[PDB]
Amino acid sequence: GLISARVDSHSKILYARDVDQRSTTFEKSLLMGKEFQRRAKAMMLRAAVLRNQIHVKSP
Amino acid sequence: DNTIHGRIDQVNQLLELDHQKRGGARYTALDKWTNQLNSLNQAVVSKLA
Amino acid sequence: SALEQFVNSVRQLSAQGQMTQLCELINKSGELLAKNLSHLDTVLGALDVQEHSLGVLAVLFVKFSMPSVPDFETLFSQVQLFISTCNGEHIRYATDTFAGLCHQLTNALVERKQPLRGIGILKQAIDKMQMNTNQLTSIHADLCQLCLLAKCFKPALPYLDVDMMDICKENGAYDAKHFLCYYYYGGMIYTGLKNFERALYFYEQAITTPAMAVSHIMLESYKKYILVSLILLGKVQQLPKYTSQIVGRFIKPLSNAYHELAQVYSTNNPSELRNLVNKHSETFTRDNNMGLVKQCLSSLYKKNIQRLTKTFLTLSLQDMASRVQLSGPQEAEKYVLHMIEDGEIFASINQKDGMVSFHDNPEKYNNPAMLHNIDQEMLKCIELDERLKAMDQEITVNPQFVQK
Amino acid sequence: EHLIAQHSAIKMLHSRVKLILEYVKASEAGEVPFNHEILREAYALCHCLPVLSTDKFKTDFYDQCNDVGLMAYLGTITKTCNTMNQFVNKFNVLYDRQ
Amino acid sequence: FSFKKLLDQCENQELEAPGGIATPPVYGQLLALYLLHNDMNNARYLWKRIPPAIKSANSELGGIWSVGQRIWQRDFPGIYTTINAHQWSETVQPIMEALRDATRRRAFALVSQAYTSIIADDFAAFVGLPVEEAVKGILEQGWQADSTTRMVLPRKPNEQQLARLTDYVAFLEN
Amino acid sequence: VVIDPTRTISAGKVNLGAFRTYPKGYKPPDEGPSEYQTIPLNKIEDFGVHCKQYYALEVSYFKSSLDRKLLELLWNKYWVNTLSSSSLLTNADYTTGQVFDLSEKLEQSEAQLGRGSEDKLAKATRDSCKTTIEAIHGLMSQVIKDKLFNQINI
Repeated sequence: GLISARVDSHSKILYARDVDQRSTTFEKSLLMGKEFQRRAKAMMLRAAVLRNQIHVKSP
Repeated sequence: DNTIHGRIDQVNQLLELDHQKRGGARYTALDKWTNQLNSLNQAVVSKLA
Repeated sequence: SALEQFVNSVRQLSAQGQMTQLCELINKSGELLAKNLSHLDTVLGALDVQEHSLGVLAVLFVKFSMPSVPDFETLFSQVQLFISTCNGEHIRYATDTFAGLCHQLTNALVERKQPLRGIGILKQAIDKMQMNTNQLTSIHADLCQLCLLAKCFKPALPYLDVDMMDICKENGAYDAKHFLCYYYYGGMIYTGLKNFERALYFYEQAITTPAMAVSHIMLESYKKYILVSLILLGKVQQLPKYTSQIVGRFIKPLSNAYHELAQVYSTNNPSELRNLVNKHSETFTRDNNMGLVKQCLSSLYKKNIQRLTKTFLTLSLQDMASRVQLSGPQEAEKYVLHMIEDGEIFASINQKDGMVSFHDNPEKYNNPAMLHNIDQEMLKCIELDERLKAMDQEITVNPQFVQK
Repeated sequence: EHLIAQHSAIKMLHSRVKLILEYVKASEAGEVPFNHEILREAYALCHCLPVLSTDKFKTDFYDQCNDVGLMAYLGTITKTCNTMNQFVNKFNVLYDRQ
Repeated sequence: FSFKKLLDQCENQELEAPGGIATPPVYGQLLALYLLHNDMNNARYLWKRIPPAIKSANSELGGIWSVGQRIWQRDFPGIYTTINAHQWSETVQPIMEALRDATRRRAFALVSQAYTSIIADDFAAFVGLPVEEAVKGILEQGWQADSTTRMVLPRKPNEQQLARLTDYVAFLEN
Repeated sequence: VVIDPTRTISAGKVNLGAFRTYPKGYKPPDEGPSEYQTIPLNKIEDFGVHCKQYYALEVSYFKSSLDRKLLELLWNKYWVNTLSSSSLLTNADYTTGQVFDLSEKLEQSEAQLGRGSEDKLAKATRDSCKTTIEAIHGLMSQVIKDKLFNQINI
């Protein structure tokens, strides 16, 4: 839900958590780049197999 | 009531007012660009079949 | 002597061009009924190295039973010597008998139960058949099968770390069997070496092969893909959009126990997960993927401990080993220590108070190391785009791509 | 163009610093009357380098470098997506039977 | 340096082989080198493919796999009490000594990076040495310690820049 | 005359255009070079609709003899500002706006790809290339300044 906080069960205190935008955006952008590269490689292989006409026949 | 911009620290019995402003617009724009790039890349890849 | 005529014709055709006629003559077979092929084999290896003899060797091996007398060792040495010293792109003019001979050798080695002599053979039998290092050949499947039957997973890493981009037509043949076998055995090797990030990719590549019938390879590749996804991530990753419709009608109902396991691995309950695991123990051991489901069970506790960092800042060890059901402060402490050592979590342990503090503040992006990482990512993307454009221009200048 | 502008300015700086070094070397070897004010000012100028070698400055500089690097990464990804779309279009036109 | 080349040579010698089977000294050297480099999966698979005849003929492979199992369980006292149980003649002794030093260094780094208050007995068990000299020697390294509670407090420790930018600009503008 | 004081700072060259319109009802005969200009989404319809009713004259600049002498005398003291520019800080809101506009254009291009003027992906790519090239220029200027000044450790 809407609470953005972290509990401390030693002293029993709830601390508000402030998220820095810079690190979060850097992390998400790098993850998106990794996913994009993986998808591009996979579809390059898919294009190769489609061009070469590889498929599974009944026998 | 959004008349005082700050937050209370109960443990130390004080209140801290937000006076520092950072450039979050740049990071919001970068987030939007990243999301749009992700969607566009997925669509372009899915075009080939 | 017809054999003498054939050898003389090979000699004249060699070092003279006329490669189409040479291939036609070598394809003119069936007259090699005589079993004295050894002396005719050992007369022309010196001249024009070894662009020939592939024919005689395949004929020596095709016998399918008791091939080359108690001289099977001599036949094997002949094969390995030919593969090592043949050299040249000459043999590429007949690059289907080469793959056939390699298949026969691999089958013979598997039957003989010594799948380590050939690992060095179908490693030199690849660089002299493929045009470039980014081309998949039918010998990749044989090499993966050999180095998986023998537990030597390191030789295949150079041939698995490459991103295949062209597939050899092999002058006909090259059914989908070799493609599925390579992209499944590579995933199995990576799973054995605990590289799930690429085992998942290989299994997905095997799954998304265009098919219209159910194959035994794709079944026990979907089954392992589910488990590797459950280990690497917390959920079963969604299959690509261009996957064939066959998998959504037969493979999914055939693989049911794994889907129940995935469903149970969505409400975090290690007791229920273990109950399902040992209820379907017969199925999970008949499918032979036992020891991976145990990895899923062990990974559930680590996933729960990692989730504990999204809410808590400092947690008592005894209290923490009551939400993850670890049954012991010492067990929880050892779990946290292992997770910190492996780099999965960012936390510290305090033995005086018996409390684990979660930091989850690794780094700020202001380092030359991060600059170098981003530079490497950009270099990889630039190379990807350059290859895309290079293979696009070939289609552009294609005469068939001028009428439309 | 960008580099040409920067080049012109750096060229002016080089000229000036070289003339100052020559005067200083000529004064040291002995060719012109010994001037104390000019030599003291040259020492003060030489003591002003490096400029701002502090940790806060280094952190700010690396912040800027990494920000521009991420922007370049996103631009490269966009360009690669465009090239990919063109290749997919051409492949679909060529290898499809309609 | 001196071990990476030996590992590569042993790997190549095993791969070539006089028919798949390598000599037991090479098998032992390869297993201990895999243990030294913390390639636990490679060592686990190497032990699995060792022929049972070689296992029965040579008993030192049993002890080497005992060390490997102790490393696999991440049981430092087991590693230290199992390393000092057998020996050979110059074939595995230097590499086992290097393995002991590597285990000591790894234990030190792990204790430093994943602990803020550790009982002195547990720290001695992790490092390997008995309590007295370990508690004596932590202070000279800067680690706080205090008696009557034995709670050690570990402490946590180019002209081509223009070329890359020009390459990026030339690629983007094309 | 239309000026762009923000793009002038961003690109390092003045953005000045001199135009003259056509009489009512006159249809100019083709001859449209139409060099590419990046224009935001909220101002693209007007540019598209009103584009053939005016033409751009060829603009050149001139100066007098005293002006030339004074400028060549002034450069000897004005060369400092080129080496102490730091263009990456003065233009940040502009870059943020450009990124926002580019993201919107990318969304429109993806919508066109999903659906069934021409090839908006190419226009979005050109816009992204322009913005990124400007940013990299701003960074390499600072790299040059650092190499010149911060490394000459006495």
